[PDB]
Amino acid sequence: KETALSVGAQAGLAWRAKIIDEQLNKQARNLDAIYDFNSLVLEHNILPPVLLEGRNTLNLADAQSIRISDRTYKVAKQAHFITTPPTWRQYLWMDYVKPEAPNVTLLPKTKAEKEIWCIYTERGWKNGIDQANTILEENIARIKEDFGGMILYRKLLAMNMVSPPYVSHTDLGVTGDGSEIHIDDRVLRITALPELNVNSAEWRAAVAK
Amino acid sequence: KETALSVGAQAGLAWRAKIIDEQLNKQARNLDAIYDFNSLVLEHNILPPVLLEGRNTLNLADAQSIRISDRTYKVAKQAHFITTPPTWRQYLWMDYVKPEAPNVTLLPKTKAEKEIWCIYTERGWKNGIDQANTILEENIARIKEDFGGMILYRKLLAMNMVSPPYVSHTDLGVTGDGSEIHIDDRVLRITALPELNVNSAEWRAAVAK
Amino acid sequence: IIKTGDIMFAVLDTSVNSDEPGPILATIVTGKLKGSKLIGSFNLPSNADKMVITFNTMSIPGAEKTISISAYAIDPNTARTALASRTNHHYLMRYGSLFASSFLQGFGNAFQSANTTSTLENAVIGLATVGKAWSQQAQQLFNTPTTVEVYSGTGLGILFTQDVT
Amino acid sequence: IIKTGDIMFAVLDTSVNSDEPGPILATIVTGKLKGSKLIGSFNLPSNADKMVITFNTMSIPGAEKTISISAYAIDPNTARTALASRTNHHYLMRYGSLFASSFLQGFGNAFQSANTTSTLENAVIGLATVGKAWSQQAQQLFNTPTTVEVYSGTGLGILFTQDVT
Amino acid sequence: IIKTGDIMFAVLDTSVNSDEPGPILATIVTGKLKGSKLIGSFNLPSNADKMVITFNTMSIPGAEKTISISAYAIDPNTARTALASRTNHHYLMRYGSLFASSFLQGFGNAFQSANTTSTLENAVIGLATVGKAWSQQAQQLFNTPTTVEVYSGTGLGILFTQDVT
Amino acid sequence: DGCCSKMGGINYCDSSAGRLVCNNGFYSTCYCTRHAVMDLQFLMGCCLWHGGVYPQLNSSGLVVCNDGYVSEECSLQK
Amino acid sequence: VPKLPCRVDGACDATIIKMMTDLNKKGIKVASVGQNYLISIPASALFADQSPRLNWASYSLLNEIAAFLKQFRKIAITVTSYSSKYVSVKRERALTLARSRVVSEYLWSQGVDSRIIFTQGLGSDKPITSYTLGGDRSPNARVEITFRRAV
Repeated sequence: KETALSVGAQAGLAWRAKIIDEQLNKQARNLDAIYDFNSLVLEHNILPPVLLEGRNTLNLADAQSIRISDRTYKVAKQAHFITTPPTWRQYLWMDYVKPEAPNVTLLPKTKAEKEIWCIYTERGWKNGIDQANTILEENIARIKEDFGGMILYRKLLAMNMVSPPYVSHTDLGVTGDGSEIHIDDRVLRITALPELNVNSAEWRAAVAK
Repeated sequence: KETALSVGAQAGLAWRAKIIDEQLNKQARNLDAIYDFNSLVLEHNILPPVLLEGRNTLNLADAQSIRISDRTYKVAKQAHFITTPPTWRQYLWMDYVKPEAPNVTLLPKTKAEKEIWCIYTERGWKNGIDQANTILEENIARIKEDFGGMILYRKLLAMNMVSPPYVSHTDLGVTGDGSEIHIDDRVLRITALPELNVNSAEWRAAVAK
Repeated sequence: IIKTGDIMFAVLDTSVNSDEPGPILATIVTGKLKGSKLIGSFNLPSNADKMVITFNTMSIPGAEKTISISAYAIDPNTARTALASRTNHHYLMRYGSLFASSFLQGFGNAFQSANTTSTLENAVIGLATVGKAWSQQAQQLFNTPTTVEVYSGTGLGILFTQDVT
Repeated sequence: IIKTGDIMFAVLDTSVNSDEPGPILATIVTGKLKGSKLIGSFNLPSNADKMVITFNTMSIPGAEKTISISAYAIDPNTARTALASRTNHHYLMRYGSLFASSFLQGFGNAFQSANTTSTLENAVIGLATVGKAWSQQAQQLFNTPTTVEVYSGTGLGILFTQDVT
Repeated sequence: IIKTGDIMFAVLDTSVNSDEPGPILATIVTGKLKGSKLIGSFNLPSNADKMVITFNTMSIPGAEKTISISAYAIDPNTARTALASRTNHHYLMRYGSLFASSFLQGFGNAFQSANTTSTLENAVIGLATVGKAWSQQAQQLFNTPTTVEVYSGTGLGILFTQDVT
Repeated sequence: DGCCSKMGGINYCDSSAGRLVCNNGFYSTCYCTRHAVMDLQFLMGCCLWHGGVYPQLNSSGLVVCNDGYVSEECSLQK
Repeated sequence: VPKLPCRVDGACDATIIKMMTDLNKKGIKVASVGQNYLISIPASALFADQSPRLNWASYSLLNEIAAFLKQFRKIAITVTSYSSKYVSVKRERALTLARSRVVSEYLWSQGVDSRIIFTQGLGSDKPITSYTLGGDRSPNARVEITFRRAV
């Protein structure tokens, strides 16, 4: 019984994962079209940091303790260097290995056993499908929030409320010994990481039309 | 089963090796025509050293740490004397044996047994073939890199980027005791091992037409 | 960790008759432990109403380890302790041998006795004289039991007895 | 390192009867072990329904070391322990000797008995007197079992029992 | 340095019957050990299905050293342990002696018994009275086994038992 | 199974492109060597775009990629 | 083999030769020299009298053309339009440009497995035959599709 449940769940999860992966490959170009990254990438191959916010904050610490705030802002991950821009491949893809080891303890023998085996296979199919949907939803939420954090950082920096990253470069001429030579040494490093500022004076707002 | 696979692999490797060596012997003269170390051997029977050049170098240590350079040059093997110049023999030719001792008391008796024996022999055959191909590819890569290093050393010596090996000889007249006598002793010494220069000002460029 | 008194499954791939003890190997097919091997031995019961296997030397793959959990077997899809084999291997052979020896004895002696009230005498000769030695030999060798033989392509279920780590 | 209770192939090249135990050698021909030899002896069960080899003295080439992993033999691709040889060696000879001796005794005595109701007398003589000594000698020697004899041109399958290093 | 249980060839030059144990010698002609000889003895089996030679005391020239590696012999080019000789030496003699003594007993006694229903009487005399002593002596000596004997002009194969240097 | 069908037949396999060449001067659609421009869009296995499959055989049925990210989908459940 | 496709998808040299022969029978000029491939079609078979419009039957022929083109692997496809001298230079050039744009757009709507498509027309500036008595029926007016084999 429960063995049939488990094998049906396995088969359903694998099948649903395969179907969703193939449909995702079917709809490919618009995906990266939306989730471009190089455009957001800065001018020194620097991944901009991730910023999160919250509105109408309220914390009741305990009886006789209440604290409120208009909004709050937090930095998830500090910016860092990057060689190649990321992509949705490592965010939305789910694995798939076809299970091909059918072996169950209590093989159905009576008619009741056979029908309960069938219905358990069915419900396992359903459970696997919904669980796969849950996994997809979690992944898409994660990548969406990361993208939104990147966009938020860029536009807040445009709003001039955060420190832009500071990059230093140093140059050295030919380097090496009489057996090893480098033409032009060039050291690129980051000195001042982006961060928030609290001086209210430097706050410039915007007005649309 | 696995015995048939392994013996088929061995037989295929041996056969492919014999075929390729036979073809290499069949087309021979052009090889030594292309590869003439003797034409490159310097005036004092010194094998010129080998150089390696890399372009557009960049490596990252971590965030805020990347080192970049235009070109780099590395000395592979220091120059040394040699009686006779090398050939393509020590690079391209590969060993040949013929394994003709199948310890097979497990003759395939059933028809399906014979069929599976045959198919495993076939896959072993092709496995040996591709193994031999890979071996040849590695060997030809090795000889190519050696030849290119020597040519690049000649180029740089022309360009005045390296140092020609400074040599000297010391002569002694009649030598020996009253029982053993040598006529004209001569000892050969090298002082300046060929090494790269660092004073870039001395570099003289070249423009073709 | 194995709970005390649960059920695992393995496949028997080698066959042997219940005549001489030896090492017998099976392989766990699924569950937490995959591809594990298990060598042990059998026992010979008083009667051939069943046959069971003692499996103690169980080796798990992955690492250089060999635990010694001891457990027995149950009949797959039967939930019983019997063995699938034949049990009438040498019943009728010894039965007929003994009966024929006795019949020889009787034929010779009775047809010698009934003479008062040459080929027939020769039949009496052969039967009456060769029946007795065959009868005693058959009574001597009648005690050999019928053996059983496990199969090399039948799975089995194994219930655990103790825990491991 | 060898798995606890796995399968290996081996080649048996020398033949011998199951009459006098002694040194017997086989050769492992596949697997990680290459060219290794294995010496041991055999055992004689009560019944000739099977035959197995005890093999412990393992000598592996390359280095001069002598491990003592103990294992037995099974028929390759058969997954059974039986030995391909003869098992009906010594039934008919003793059966016929005993039965002929008995028939002789019976013929002599019965044809002597039928006198009341020269060549016939001489037949009585020979049968009645040469039957008895042959009968007692046959009863003496009737106890030799049927032997088995392995051959010099069949391989073997070896399942391991203990680990090595 | 010699492998554990490897193969070697030797030349046998002397023979003996399986009747009296005594010193025997053979010559190893090939292998690393050249010009070496090997002395030992033999064994007497209960069954005449084989015959083997015990060879331990190894005399190797080069140095006056005497290693005692123990080894036996096998049938050349046969890979079997049996001896190439005869085994039917003394079956027929004892069979005939016993049966003739019995026939004498029977002839005398039966031809005396059938007297009611002088040369024939003399025949009865001789057979009846000389059969018994002959029969008892023949039964006394009937336990003689049939011997085996090697030949002094056949090579032999030797399998190693322990390593030497 | 014929590749150079409706032609004079194949000629040979060129490894520079991993491609077959028929009797007529045409590059056959069939490939011969793995070292050729293929068309891969779907892949099997698990721990894709991660540290791969961790080598150790764990007692638990859960498998975690070498980057620390776990793959419950590759794992089994209860 | 069950993992790596042995040949490219939907490949059949028999079909390739068959439909090439069919196009030659129908009269479409097919040239395959080296790795450069050209297909030329008279303008009368597709467009009306100096008219950048498509009769319904022409869509079937374009379907066949696209089906043939599906087989290969390509990168760039060039389409050129040539016409006859009718009134001016600009009029002919514009007509050729419009026809090329239309055919290119429909081809792209079809699953043309390429990367870049260039389209242009040159009116009657590149004649192919001195004889020019006919109007649009003359072979000088034409459309050409050219490309190179992509390995």
